[PDB]
Amino acid sequence: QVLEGLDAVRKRPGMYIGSTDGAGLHHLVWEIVDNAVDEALSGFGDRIDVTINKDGSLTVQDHGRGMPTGMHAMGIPTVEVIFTILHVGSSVVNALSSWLEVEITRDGAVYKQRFENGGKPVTTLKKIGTALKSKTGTKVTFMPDATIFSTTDFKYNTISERLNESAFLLKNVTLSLTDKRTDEAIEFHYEN
Ligand SMILES: Cc1cc(-c2cc(NC(=O)c3ccc(C(=O)O)cc3C)[nH]n2)cc(C(F)(F)F)c1
Repeated sequence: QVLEGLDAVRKRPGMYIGSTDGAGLHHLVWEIVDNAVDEALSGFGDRIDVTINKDGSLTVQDHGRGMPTGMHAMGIPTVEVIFTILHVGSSVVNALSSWLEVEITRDGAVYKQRFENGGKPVTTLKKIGTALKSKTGTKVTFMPDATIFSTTDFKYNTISERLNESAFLLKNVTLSLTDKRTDEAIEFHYEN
């Protein structure tokens, strides 16, 4: 199992997301969302909010345990290792983004790390605020790299159908989609 840097993704994006068109662009969304969905499936968090921001970036927020805020080796945060070393989905999104921010809430603290220009960290994982102890979760916002994708326009209907399906499969978890470009919004939630 050979590890690689993010440059490897940027030179062969098709090998990781299939293509650099609309399909590839939306694969980025699926990778980020599936991380939140996997957490909910494990029983952590009961809503997942997706937002297409007006500047074209996309946000996904869950309310699960929150990614580990501890240190890996050499003072490098565990979360930074996940976002910068290719083994998988998260580092691929980071590599193919002109910028990305991850915000973790847990243990009464809020932490943030920002990456730019293909996943280069411009900050470390720093505490930016506090919260109630009961508050937990992970939020990731990324801007897809326009120098790589032939289109960086997220399609509301495409994402809506995917989130609907993920909601039907998950059960008892609310998934929302909000389009700040057009004010459109919808929510999905299935019982059992
Ligand atoms: C939207 C989003 C959510 C998440 C994420 C990850 C978590 N949780 C874990 O990574 C997790 C939490 C706790 C424990 C533990 O053993 O206590 C383990 C893991 C893997 N929740 N949400 C991760 C990402 C990711 F992968 F960074 F892109 C994106």
